Amino acid sequence: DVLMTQTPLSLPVNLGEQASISCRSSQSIVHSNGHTYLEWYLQRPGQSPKLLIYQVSTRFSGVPDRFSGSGSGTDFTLRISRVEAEDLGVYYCFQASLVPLTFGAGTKLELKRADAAPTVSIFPPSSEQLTSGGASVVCFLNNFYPKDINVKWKIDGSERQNGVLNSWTDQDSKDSTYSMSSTLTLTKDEYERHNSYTCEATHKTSTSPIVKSFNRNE
Amino acid sequence: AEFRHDS
Amino acid sequence: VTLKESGPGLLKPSQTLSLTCSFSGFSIRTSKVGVSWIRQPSGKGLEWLAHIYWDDDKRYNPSLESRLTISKDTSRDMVFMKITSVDTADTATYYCARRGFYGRKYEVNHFDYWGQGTTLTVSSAKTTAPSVYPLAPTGSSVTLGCLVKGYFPEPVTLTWNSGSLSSGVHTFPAVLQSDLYTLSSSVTVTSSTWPSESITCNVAHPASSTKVDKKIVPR
Repeated sequence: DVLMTQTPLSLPVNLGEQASISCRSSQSIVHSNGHTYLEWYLQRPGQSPKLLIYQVSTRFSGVPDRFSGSGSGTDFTLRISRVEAEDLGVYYCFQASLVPLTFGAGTKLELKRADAAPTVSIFPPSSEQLTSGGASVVCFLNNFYPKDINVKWKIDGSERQNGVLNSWTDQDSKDSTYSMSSTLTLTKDEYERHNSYTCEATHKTSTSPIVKSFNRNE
Repeated sequence: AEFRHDS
Repeated sequence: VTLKESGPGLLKPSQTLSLTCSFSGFSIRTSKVGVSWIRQPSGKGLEWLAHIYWDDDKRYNPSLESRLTISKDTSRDMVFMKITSVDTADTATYYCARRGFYGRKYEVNHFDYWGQGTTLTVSSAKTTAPSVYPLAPTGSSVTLGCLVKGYFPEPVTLTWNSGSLSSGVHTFPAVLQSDLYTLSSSVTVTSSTWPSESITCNVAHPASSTKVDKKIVPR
């Protein structure tokens, strides 16, 4: 199958700056008929995908000339000369020469801002939850940038990878930051067997991980 | 296998 | 030119998905455009599934092909998709996309129009009310939260102090795990605000007609 590798997968930009997305196919996508069915699609936040460029470099009707596609064979580039707010979203390259037709993974063109450390908060199980036989521990990691972050749970010093539920907000429409919520769910019986509970965040804004912990018995 | 494209 | 997808919204694992795409503004018969189905699974990008040509020739993505059947009805101006034996991973937005072309240049074709899509969630769950739990914690601010656990289907609505507390709130997208949704929300206020003033999570789950107001109270 034709693997379509986009680089980068995340592309923060300031409005008014140029942007470039590379798309590499794993084999030639020149069709026997002579055309190269390389298409670029844009999916704006909360919208359906839309056609930007087809046959490598032909703009679809209504697509402005700040968009330009180039390349050949396996090697393709989308350039945007002066990024506007309407340009933000997820860009996919797409080959329609060989079956299965395949998309790249998507490149998220987003509004850039300065780095920001997460503010981290940890929450023991509520009394109400415990009385029902459950025990969830919640950790909020709020107002950080960039989006890349690693959250690790430990119970009595040992990492827990299972029973975790994570969710991320969309980029804030005002301050451009991200937030994350992570929930570790145990039984009440398990919760009552252990002492220390730790949420540990690794982010580029701290030279050491940001650690929040509590002891069940405090 | 190639995708069909008509002419 | 408009495209409109229809589908069931929710299905249980092992059921068959039947999708329809209906076209306006032009004729499938006259135009001879090809039509594909593409999907976007939860938290992933786009995946092409199937394509049908004007003469009912068909192509499929081998990764799913054994489960897929695409068809068309030119008299009705509609294209259909069946996906058998649905499971959790079929939870996705399903797009109809027209492979239109420039003029009478059939070979210069591309996905020129896409529908709004139809969302499917696959789960064994019957309608289930959430449990709503208050998350209570020295410094200048305090962060509180609300955990809304084990509900079906979407949506829930969550507000803080009946909508009056909006600054410093982050309400996180729901996540489906083991057939039920969980959602959560944090709110940050000055330490002089709480616990001296009440802060309450207001949660409604219309499908179960549940409405809960959970005050966040110190431990």
